Amino acid sequence: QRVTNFFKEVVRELKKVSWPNRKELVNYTAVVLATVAFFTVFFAVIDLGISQLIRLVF
Amino acid sequence: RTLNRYEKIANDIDAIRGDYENLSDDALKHKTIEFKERLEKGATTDDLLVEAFAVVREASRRVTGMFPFKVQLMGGVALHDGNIAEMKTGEGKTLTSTLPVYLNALTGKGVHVVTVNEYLASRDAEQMGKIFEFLGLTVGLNLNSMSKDEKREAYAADITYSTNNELGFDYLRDNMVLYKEQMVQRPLHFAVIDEVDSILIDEARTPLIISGQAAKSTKLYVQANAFVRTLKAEKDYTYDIKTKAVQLTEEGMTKAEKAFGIDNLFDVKHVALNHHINQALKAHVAMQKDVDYVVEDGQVVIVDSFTGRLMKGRRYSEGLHQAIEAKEGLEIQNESMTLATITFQNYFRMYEKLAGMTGTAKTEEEEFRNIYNMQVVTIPTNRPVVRDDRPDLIYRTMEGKFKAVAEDVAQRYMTGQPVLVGTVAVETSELISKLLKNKGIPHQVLNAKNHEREAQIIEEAGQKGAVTIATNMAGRGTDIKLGEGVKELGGLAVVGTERHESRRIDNQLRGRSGRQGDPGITQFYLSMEDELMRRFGAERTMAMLDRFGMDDSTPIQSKMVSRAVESSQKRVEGNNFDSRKQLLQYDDVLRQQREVIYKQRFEVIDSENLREIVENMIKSSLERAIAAYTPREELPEEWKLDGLVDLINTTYLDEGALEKSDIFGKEPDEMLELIMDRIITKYNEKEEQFGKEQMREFEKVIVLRAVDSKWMDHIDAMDQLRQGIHLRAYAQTNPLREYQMEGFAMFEHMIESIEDEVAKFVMKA
Amino acid sequence: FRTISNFMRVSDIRNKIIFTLLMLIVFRIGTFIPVPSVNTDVLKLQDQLQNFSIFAMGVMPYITASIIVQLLQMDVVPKFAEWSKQGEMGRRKLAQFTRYFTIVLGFIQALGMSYGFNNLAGGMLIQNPGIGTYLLIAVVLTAGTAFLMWLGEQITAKGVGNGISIIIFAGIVSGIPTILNQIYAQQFLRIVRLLLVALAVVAVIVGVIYIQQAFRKIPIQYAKRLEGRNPVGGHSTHLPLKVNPAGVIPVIFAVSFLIAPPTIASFFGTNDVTLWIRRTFDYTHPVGMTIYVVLIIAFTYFYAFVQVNPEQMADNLKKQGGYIPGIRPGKNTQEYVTRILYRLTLVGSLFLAFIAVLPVFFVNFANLPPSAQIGGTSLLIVVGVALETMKQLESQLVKRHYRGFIK
Amino acid sequence: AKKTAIAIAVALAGFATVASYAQYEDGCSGELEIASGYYYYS
Ligand SMILES: Nc1ncnc2c1ncn2[C@@H]1O[C@H](COP(=O)(O)OP(=O)(O)O)[C@@H](O)[C@H]1O
Ligand SMILES: [Mg+2]
Repeated sequence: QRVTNFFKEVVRELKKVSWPNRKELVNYTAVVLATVAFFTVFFAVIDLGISQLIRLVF
Repeated sequence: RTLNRYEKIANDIDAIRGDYENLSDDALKHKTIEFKERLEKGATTDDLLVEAFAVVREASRRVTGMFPFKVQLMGGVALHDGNIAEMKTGEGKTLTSTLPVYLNALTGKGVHVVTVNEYLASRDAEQMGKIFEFLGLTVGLNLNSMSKDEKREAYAADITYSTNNELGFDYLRDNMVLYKEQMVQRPLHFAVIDEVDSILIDEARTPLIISGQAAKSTKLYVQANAFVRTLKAEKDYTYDIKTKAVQLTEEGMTKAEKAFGIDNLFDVKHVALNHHINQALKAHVAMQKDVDYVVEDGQVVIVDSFTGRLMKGRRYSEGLHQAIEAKEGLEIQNESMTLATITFQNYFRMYEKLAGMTGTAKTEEEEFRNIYNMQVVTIPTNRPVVRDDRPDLIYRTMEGKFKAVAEDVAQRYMTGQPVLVGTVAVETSELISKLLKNKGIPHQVLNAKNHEREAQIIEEAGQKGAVTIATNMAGRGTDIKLGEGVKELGGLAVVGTERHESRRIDNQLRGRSGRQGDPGITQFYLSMEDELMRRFGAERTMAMLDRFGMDDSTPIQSKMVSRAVESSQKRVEGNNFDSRKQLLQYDDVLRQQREVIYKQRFEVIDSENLREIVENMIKSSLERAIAAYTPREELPEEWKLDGLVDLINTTYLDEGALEKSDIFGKEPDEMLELIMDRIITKYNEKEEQFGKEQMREFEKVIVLRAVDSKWMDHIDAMDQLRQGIHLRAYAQTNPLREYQMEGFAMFEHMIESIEDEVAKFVMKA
Repeated sequence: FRTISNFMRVSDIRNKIIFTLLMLIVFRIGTFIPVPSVNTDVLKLQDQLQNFSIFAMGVMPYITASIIVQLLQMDVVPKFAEWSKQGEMGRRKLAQFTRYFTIVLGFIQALGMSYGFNNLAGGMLIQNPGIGTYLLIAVVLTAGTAFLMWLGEQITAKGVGNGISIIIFAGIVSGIPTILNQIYAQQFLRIVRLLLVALAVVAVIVGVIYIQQAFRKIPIQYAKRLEGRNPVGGHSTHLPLKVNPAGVIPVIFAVSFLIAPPTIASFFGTNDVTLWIRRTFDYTHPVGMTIYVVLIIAFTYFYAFVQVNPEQMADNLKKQGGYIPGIRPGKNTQEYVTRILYRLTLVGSLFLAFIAVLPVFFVNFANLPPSAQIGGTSLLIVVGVALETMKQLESQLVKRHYRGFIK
Repeated sequence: AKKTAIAIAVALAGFATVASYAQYEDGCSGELEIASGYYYYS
């Protein structure tokens, strides 16, 4: 059957992909959580600031 | 304005020239001595400018009788300011080079002067060393014939004249000496350059490669080329004429595996054999004989298609010049590992201050600002260019183009003035020769295969009644002369076979006639059936609008199509500027790594207490070894410290010199301090019997051989990695960024291997 | 942290990141300003059961225009084939044609949005529903689109990285402060559920970086080495193929081709077959879910074989350079890499299907606000641009220092 | 072949405009994706 040995082909080829290691994985996770938190608090501060400024200009 | 500054300095030099007259040779050498002592006593080079140029002007008058014009003075000021003074052909570029060389030579460092070849180097060295040694400045001279003592005497003088090749090979052979008294060059101060548009633009990525200790094997070259002489075109190899990309097809690959008796050609075992097949096949399909090179007495000599001229000293890279020499049955200079490599842009990048005149530097002015941060000052001429640079007569059918070329030069030759036409390839020169012999016109043909009579033809080709056909459309040192009759006629007439992709070659061709205010007429009889209009083919509109109004392709003096082909040149040169601007920032990686390790090799060969740096290298190697065998995050007492003490007993200490319990269960800092104290004790014990002399010679030869071998390997590996980084864009990454990161990782692994080799060899003598 | 301190001590790089933060300030003040229509209070009071601004359409026409031109490079068109063949000025002509095509495409789709607003509600209409104020609204929306793409052109040259992608990042993560303001306004599940949700978000970010930053290295070997000259050298040359080559373009395809049959469902007839085909083509419930998954998989295969096309690559490795060890550089290498893409884009397809169906199967098992956006496009864009920006910035500290052997 | 990709691109732009009459599920975005030298011996 094409399906079964093709599944064996896929699961044998996926063991040759250059996956990230655990330390670079947690480095990437730390830096992406740092960037998403930094930019969402930057956006929250600019939300508050521009909201107060358009309150001032009415 | 810089030009107002130049003309007011020129007027000041003329006024103090009125001040300077009727002195003695002893008085002028006293002027040299007093300018040198004024530079000693706090004053700078810019302060002594006017008086120094007045001294050189009067001294050139006294020596050679020729008197510098104010154009040459403002060009000399523009060369002393550290940037480029563009000035037209025939205006005395060597005797405007002679001014800032004297000004920057009084400081006491070593001024260099660059020409394109040794004949112009010797000519300028004689006829300007007269002027310089009229004032006491010792002028040297450099060849490839001189030995190191004569070259050291040359560079050790005040002013050196040489080519760019010998300066580059002397730099790369000073960075391979074993002693500071063997190297020949001084600290690199100044250089004016003749023909900067050829030395820093066209030859700006050409590697000065110093090879060594050839492999001495003709076998694979002659086997591969004897095999590939048995192939059939478009059945065994594809070949497209627009880009020389000769490549085998699958039946050719199968018969290659048949003839060489191998299972698979495209394997890892047969890479050199596959390389020699592809290079021999490119050699005798892509490279046709008298259009891509020329055979000389025992050696292949490269011709190109950008310029018509042929390069004497070059070789082809990647093993192709060996394949050409093997297809013509000659004897072959073999291939080697490169020991050093620099380009012309890196070599003239890492001087201190440089400049140089040229003829055509406007497109290359907007090049030069990006690389050498030099302006290009268009120097106003002495006598105005009075020749007619008329617009070009453009029409299709190259047969009719050559027909009106022949009719034009025929109706010139009826009057009797000489005509220098400019061809690109050899075969268009052959077609012009076959037309002009059938018109009954005698002429002289000067090509890449008739190049022995160049001096005599360019001497007698400006005289009355002489038609010449020149292939080098940019004449660098060759100078036409013309006297009676030709000035009464309309001078030397220039006929352009085509219009190039670069305006510089076209302007160099136009500048052969209007020299020192003389008449001339130039034309560029241009087609639509040529490669420029194929690359710029908007075929239907322009073809029909010049097709309905025709009479056997009558010429059209079209200003709009002149501006259109000027815009075509601007598109091609914008593409070339972007290509060079990409390749520059690809080259800066190995530029920075080479500068770092050459500075550190000079620190090794220059200093005198090197026990400290070898102790630092052993410390870094030992620290990396204990950091390897002691995992930083893992807990102790599983760290295979038996393997660690075996590594120390087989690398630094002797076999039974380090024990088990003395480093057991302690921290890496204190254990590396213990092992470095033990190697300091072993180091002094090893030292104390030949303590001063032979320790330093042994130290220096170990360090220099390790640096040389690992830098040879790093040149090879950065070459291969720059070959293969362009495939990184198939994962949307940046190839320049991954090149810049992996070259740094490979260079740090290189330095780790240098330190490991130095430590192992100085601790296991 | 000391990495941000290392960027704090380099004045040029911190000047560029201050430039990027100020261009995002410009993006924000472009978002806050109202539209010339009067229905802003109407859309505020309604809630339409996303938001609306001058940047409401966004870069989406430029994305789909780039997809249109990279699909019409596959056919027999001598014009665009020769512009792609030309190295630099064909690329600039191609990009300028793409800019013209996206500004006219946004100009017609803003008119389509006006017509869709009129067919949606009678409160969001304008005082002249057939008289052309819609052209003025289309001009000012495409002027906002042109301003943000010129902003992207400025921030890709004077700023840090990919200029379009950084402002798309900025637009797509600017709603999560509203979501986290809403989460405790709806909260009062006390905390255990919220920490479980945060744990699953960190786990799916680990999953998306482990799938995304994963390359398959085919080792290509240029023949240009003399093996009898030196010892063995380059293992550092290879062909990196991704696991998911396509990106988010198949997910945007599935959004397009499952929101296009609701126009036929917005027939004026509104028949029983109309309500049945609208009940089958909606993906919040399995009849549309399976169509969404299978159409994502089909267009992952399609857009993989468009942009990492094996025949053009096998010809580029045949013409200038070298081969794969054991495999002839003609059609055998193209068959080999077609096998490789068959085995990689299946995993990329399953990945895009799974992560694109996480929001529907997430807001159900965590009944916390339905406007919350994690998963799919909303996750892959932010994670890819966020770590690609740091992988672009950390390639300068390795340039900064060369520590030699003397130290 | 070639007209297949023509039909796919035309239907893609068509149904993109068709879904873009409404685009009521929006907030999703998108990220698109010869050599000589001077040699010298010893
Ligand atoms: N001030 C001058 N007075 C008289 N002859 C000069 C003067 N300057 C230059 N020349 C002559 O003009 C010739 C120009 O030759 P060259 O300098 O090689 O041309 P180019 O300037 O195009 O390189 C020289 O042979 C030189 O003798
Ligand atoms: Mg000259």
